[PDB]
Amino acid sequence: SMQIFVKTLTGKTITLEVEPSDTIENVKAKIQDKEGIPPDQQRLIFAGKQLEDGRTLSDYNIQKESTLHLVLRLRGG
Amino acid sequence: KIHAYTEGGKPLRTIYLPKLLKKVFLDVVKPNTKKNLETCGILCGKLRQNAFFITHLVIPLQEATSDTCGTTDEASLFEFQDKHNLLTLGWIHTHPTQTCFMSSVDLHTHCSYQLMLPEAIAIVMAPSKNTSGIFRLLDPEGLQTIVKCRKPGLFHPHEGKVYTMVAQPGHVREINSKLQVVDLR
Ligand SMILES: [Zn+2]
Ligand SMILES: [Zn+2]
Repeated sequence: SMQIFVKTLTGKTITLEVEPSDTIENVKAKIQDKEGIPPDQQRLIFAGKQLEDGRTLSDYNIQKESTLHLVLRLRGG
Repeated sequence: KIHAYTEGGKPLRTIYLPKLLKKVFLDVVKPNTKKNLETCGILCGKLRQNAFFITHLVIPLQEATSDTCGTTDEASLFEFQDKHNLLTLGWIHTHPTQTCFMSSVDLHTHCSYQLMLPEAIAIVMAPSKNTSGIFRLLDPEGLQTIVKCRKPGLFHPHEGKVYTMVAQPGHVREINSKLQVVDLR
């Protein structure tokens, strides 16, 4: 019921449809559905803070049109 | 002079890679390599006149084994890249004892970088074989296979061709440019 943006370190901006009650975990699942990135690779940063999976957008008072920042985990083998 | 395209016909912008980067990376991580520990770095840079320039090799806080390496503090990594306006253009890592190829872990990692930047490259160094390669997934077919892959196991194989070396010549051009190494460890 609201739109937020997810900005990458690659010059890409993702638009997501979310609700205040969505957990960060849910937001990551939505990013997976839309963009193909597994949730365990995603870290989401907002206003100098890394957001935690069990918290909701409402917990952080994240308003519509807000921009979250995505940094990927790196794993090599 | 060069127009590079993905397997699906999408134009790829040039990435200029300093010819010194591979050797410098091996020098910087050599103590890890000698202990039979993998190490990774991020290829960071800038977009200028529709081309990417790698300007910074960033060694993030990480943990490793003889078979894996991985970042541990991506929030600090973000903060560094954000402050200095550096794009993520790719990554590099060592195979201290293995041949040069993209492993299962490499493919699942790189897929996400390449989805976020069609030009993203993975550089793999195999110092015990004196070999190296610069890889990317087939786009769109390899990316689709990895996105849908639900095969369990850290080291599972894949069916079909999923990845390829970058072409010579192609969208990655090795040149005599400056390089800064940033060690955040
Ligand atoms: Zn590897
Ligand atoms: Zn797989």
